[PDB]
Amino acid sequence: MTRLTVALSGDCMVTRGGLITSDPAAERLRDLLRGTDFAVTNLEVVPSDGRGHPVHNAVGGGCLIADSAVLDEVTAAGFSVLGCANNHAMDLGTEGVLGTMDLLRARGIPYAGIGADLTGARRPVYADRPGGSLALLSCTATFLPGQEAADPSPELPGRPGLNPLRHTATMQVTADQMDVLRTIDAETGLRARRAEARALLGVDPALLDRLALFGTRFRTADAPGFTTECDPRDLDEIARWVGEARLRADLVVVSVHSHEPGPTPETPGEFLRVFAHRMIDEGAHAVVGHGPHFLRGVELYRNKPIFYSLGNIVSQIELTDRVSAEDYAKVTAERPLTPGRYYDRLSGHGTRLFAPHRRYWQSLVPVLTFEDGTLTAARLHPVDLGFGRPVHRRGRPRLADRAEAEKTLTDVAQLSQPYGTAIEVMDDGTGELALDV
Amino acid sequence: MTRLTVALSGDCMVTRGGLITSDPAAERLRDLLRGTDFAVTNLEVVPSDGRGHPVHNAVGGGCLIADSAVLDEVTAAGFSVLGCANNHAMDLGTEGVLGTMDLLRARGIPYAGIGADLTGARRPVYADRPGGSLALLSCTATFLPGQEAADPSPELPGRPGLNPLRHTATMQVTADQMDVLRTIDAETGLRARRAEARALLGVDPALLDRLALFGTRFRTADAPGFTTECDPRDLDEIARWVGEARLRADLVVVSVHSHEPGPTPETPGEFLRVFAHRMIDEGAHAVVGHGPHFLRGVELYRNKPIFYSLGNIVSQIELTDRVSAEDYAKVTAERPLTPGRYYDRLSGHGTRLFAPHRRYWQSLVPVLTFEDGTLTAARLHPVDLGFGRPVHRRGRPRLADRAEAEKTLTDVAQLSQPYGTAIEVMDDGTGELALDV
Amino acid sequence: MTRLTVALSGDCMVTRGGLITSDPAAERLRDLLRGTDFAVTNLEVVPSDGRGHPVHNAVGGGCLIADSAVLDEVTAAGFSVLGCANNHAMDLGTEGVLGTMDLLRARGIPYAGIGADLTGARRPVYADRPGGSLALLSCTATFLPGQEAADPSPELPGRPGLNPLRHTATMQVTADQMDVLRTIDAETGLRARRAEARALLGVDPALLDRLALFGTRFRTADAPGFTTECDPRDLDEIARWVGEARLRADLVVVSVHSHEPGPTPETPGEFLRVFAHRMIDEGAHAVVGHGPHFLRGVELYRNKPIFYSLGNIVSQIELTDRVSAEDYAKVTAERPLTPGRYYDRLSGHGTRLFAPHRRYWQSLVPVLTFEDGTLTAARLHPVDLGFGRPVHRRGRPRLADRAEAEKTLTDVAQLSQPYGTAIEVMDDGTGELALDV
Ligand SMILES: [Ca+2]
Ligand SMILES: [Ca+2]
Ligand SMILES: [Ca+2]
Repeated sequence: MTRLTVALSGDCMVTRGGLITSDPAAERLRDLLRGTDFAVTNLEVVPSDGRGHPVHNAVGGGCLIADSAVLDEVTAAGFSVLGCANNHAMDLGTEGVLGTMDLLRARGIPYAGIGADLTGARRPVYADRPGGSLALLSCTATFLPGQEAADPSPELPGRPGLNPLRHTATMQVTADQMDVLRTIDAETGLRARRAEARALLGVDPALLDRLALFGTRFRTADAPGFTTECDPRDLDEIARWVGEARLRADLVVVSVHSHEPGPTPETPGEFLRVFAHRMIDEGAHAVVGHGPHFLRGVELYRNKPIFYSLGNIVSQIELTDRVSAEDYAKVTAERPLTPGRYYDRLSGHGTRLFAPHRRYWQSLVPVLTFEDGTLTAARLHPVDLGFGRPVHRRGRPRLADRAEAEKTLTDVAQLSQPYGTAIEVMDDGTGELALDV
Repeated sequence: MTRLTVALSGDCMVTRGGLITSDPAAERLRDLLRGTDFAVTNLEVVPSDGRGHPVHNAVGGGCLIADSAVLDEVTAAGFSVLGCANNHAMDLGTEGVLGTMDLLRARGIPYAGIGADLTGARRPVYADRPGGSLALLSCTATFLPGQEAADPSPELPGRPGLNPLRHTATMQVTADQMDVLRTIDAETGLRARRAEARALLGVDPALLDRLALFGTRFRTADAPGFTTECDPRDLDEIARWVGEARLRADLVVVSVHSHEPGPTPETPGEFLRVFAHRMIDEGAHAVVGHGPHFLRGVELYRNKPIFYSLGNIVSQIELTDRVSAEDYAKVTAERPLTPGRYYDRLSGHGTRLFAPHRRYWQSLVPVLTFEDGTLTAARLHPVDLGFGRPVHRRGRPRLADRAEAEKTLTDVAQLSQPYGTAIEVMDDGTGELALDV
Repeated sequence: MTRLTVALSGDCMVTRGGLITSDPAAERLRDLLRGTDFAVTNLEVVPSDGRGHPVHNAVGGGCLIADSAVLDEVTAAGFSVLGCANNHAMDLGTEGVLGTMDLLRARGIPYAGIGADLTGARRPVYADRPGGSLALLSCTATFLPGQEAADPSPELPGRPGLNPLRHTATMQVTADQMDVLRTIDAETGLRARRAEARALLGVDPALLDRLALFGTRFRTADAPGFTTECDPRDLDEIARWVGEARLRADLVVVSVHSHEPGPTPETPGEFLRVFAHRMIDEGAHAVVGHGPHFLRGVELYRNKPIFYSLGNIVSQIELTDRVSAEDYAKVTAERPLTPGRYYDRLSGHGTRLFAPHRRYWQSLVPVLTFEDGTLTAARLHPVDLGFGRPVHRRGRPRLADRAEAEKTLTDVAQLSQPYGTAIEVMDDGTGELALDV
């Protein structure tokens, strides 16, 4: 029997050194990560190779660029396989993502989710260890249009970028609501501005009894509703690569970045659940989600775990030394601002954004044990990111103390209850999933 | 008195050599262009410096990339000042636009509308001749988000790109229609998916009695309607650069690319009219529009001409040798396709798109005469692009014959009548604007 | 509680290897430096990246250029954060300072005080350690005009250089002395040579009842005097960066290079005292001065220490292997000179300059202990640089023996008495400041 352990974690938004402090609880986290066969995280920052140019990314909270020396903080902490597909990997454009891959390869760090072309971004990376091998696939459902990689044609090269999981939303409305929408379209003169497109394309492209108005899809249904669905091409392409990786490694882990919420902020979008189920149907041993910056529930599906969101494992956005002009413009200034003052005014001196809420400063590191591909243990290690501490101290991870760990483990159990997930709890505040195996 | 002549033209979508054929009407066009002090066109193609990667641009009709030798076709034909801000300048990304500027500078071709940063894209270019100087400013209202250039910050460099003229549209709806829109928002569960944004930002960002639903702005009014307005920052920045250029050149020409229609396809958007009036208020001597691929009206405002659209002066999209994989994917294929077959199937063997309509194959070259900044003549030269000819022959310009020129001059007069523009007509089918000077 | 130790030191003018000798007192110094969380020094030499060209710097004692391998001597000795703003950082011009930053970054050495532009030179550097973080800011009040860095404009790049603290001197003279100065100006014909400047600028620029003659500022006062004041822009910009750094690190240290004397050589200029007080008012935890090559007093201000001058920690000017032609020209030669003979004749075989005076060969290394930003200890370690030894042996640091340390500690106490500073003295000749905490 082959026995392999895998640590999982969420967003690694690292911008400073000294990631692991002298706190014994922080050193114990590093010992935990180093003790596993593979430790996975999501690199939610662009290590600067000097190459590239800042992109306009206000919806993502601004640019997230750091000195490349943060990569040594990541590996020294114990992380050894990096997922890179997310809404910040392209913060320095195509040249930036080329520089990131150069930096990662020169340091010997296995990574997936970005590439010089679409195939390269979709490929798994194979991390080989003496005890066995892990294949990591990384994709993101949250990114700016055009940032996805592209494969070459016979005449033109590809385009560097990220591995995409696109998705569409459809608004279910009643026939009465539907008629008003088409009435607004005609009476406002909006339909009159598509008159040329009717001659060009042959018919009004707004008639799909489906309907495209305002860039949104409307569908007549009995009761109002809201549905989301994966892009069939991305879903079937990513699923195909999972089947490929299953033949070439002991363990297949799919990492998926997704900000989009379900009916509630605690809930993943329905398309993300269909995606996660598809990955395990294709042979993946675990699905690790991230994006929201807080924890979501844990689902066991066909005896494999789905972590819909592990939050942040490092959170140092407000310590960024590199703020672009477009980010500075989101804040009205009388005189030029410095990065720290810009982030302090962006939040209203910490009264808004993520600072005042505890859910944004708790994290979780699951440690999974597999024996011949069968999950035999899933230990849960709550992580404290320092809620309420000064801005320069919070965001660095440590194993939470007993009292904080119990509160976090309670939250995870409550978030996981709709999936039927049960948890055993240890005296130290750690826990593990009840497995049907 | 200083006397200066300026030829204007629309989109130059050149992908092949032999731009000026041996046809005497084509050679006469080159003689006309060469005979002026300045000849302006809009470079609607990316000259390939080998650098860059194709971007996803399906809304613009695909990528538009050509051998850099087409630049010698452009200058040999008589064009001497290039506007470069449009929806295709970024078809090879930021590296492509850096390569384009390298190619243009190495050939000594003055250009505006793109730059290594936003200031560089906004700057006028000064074309100095023995008789005097012309300042060209170039901006585009049609481009993919993020393609605009960016200026540096203290910490981060800028971003190469185009000079933008952004604009917003607002839907005027009745209070009854407004209430249904907010009812759809709440009943579909759409408002429930913004619950986290209410805690983060402080309030529902959909409440501006203005309203943002579906990514569109809705405003309660007495009668349904549709309005557009320039981005105040772009308008005031571009206007500022026009005032700067007026102090440094005899003539200031503003070239603006705009696909967006008004109430009718023949009509420019209201924001474009406000922009054009603003440019002349600031000191511009002419405003030349392009984008739609057909002609629009001509307006005289404060004794200066506004050409809302001069159509295409060269139209060789279907002869492109460089089709990207994402463009190929817009066409369903059984076996791999070649560019010519791809463009033939993209249009349904020429039954759709621009091929079957005459308005897409007529053009116009105005020749303006200024004396000490006063417009003293505005001659109109209709151009034939070869409607109905084989795909490899159509798209090259020549002075239209008498019968075709008269039809085109009639169209221009009809399109210009709502502005009060009158035209004198010559025996050869050319004409000129009736000037109040 | 976070507990952090910081070693401070003065000018590091290192040009040779073997910085730490086999002497046990030298090895004990390295053990002391290595034992702290952060050890700061001022790099008073240009590590040669092969780039640059020697500048004319006779006022600073000539060029100070060394093999880049001296950087390994600096870090192996225990120094871990480098201040680089001083009157020698630009000895190889802008290319030299670019090469220095390349050399420092490739070796992983944190540094501040120089940059590719003014912002980069003003920024703090953040040194992160397991126990906490230190922010270092570095500026110089002594440099050749034009050597300060410059920030970019929209049209032009910045200029690499140093972080400046400019300052002006004003001569207070009586009205009788004032009238003679204006009489000399008119009667010598000096005022007649500004006749064109009166037409150009509008008025005589020598009339500010202030007065600018001979490039000096004169002001009428009741009694003759002499005052100095910081450049308000540099003071307010540096103060702003201190407030920024206070939000992002546990400790903020400001290092300021200043040759200028006060009323006495032992005294700092009044502008330097105002600067140091301003830094602590803004949140700095320590101010470390250097420049004079001898010790100055120590001030406690708002329970934070100000070391107006720690002298030299390494002094190997006369061992430089790289003497420029302009430096050689300061010495009259019959035949070409070698560096050692040039430095021996520059001093008159050691009868002039710094060789014969003991104050130039004593140094001091304070070791500060902070607990949550509160200074809880400030130990003083006298350093011996080998006064009276051969030129090739003197300049390397070691902990002074008991007798020499007591003499140095006495000097420091006497220099610090005007500030109210008291010292406790240990049996070994070390000491510490009496803290009001
Ligand atoms: Ca994210
Ligand atoms: Ca276009
Ligand atoms: Ca000095």
